[PDB]
Amino acid sequence: LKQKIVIKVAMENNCRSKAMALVASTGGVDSVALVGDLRDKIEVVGYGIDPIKLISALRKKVGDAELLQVS
Amino acid sequence: GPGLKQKIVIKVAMENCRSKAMALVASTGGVDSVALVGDLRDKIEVVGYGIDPIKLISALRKKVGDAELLQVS
Amino acid sequence: RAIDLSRERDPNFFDHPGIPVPECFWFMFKNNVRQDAGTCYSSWKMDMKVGPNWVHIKSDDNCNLSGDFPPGWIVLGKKRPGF
Repeated sequence: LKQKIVIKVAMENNCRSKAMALVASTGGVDSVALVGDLRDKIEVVGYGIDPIKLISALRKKVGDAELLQVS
Repeated sequence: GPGLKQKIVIKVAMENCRSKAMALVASTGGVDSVALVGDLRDKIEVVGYGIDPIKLISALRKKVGDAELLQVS
Repeated sequence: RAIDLSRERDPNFFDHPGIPVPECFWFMFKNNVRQDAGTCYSSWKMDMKVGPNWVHIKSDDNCNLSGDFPPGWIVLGKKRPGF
């Protein structure tokens, strides 16, 4: 069951690269992409990804983070 | 690819090492997106601006495992 | 063993959202045996490692690919479904 998760993150390229590396390091992730006109959203695609743990980790290490999409 | 962005594809020896390679590439300045692709899911495709592919190869080799540049477009 | 792109499974690809969607699928063979496959743009060009060599591959408007491939190797293209 292939998943797509879109997360909006507070990026206050420091926070962006840090956010991207964190997500990319997560188990089950096949792809990560920085999107939005403000380049403040990350699209993650993979299998077996836990979005709750991912949000918790972004909030702890990068900044506030919100789930926009899970499909 | 057409436009301002570069696409590069790198094969990495990955057996832990998968997440490490992805994280390293994703942390690189100028990166917009990174994906694991290919029939054997052993190639990382990176899109962005101001990325030096040869420096990326050297960094993957130092930190992760052998790495080979396979496409620039 | 012959090549038949109408029966090849699609590549494992990712349409990066920050760049236009590439119009073509490419397939690389050695002795008519599939080695890998991916996406590429039409009416464009790329440098690709094909066996031992770096090969400059040009694509036309119909996803036909041309290049100086090493002996035994070829890269062939076709249009993706919506293109």
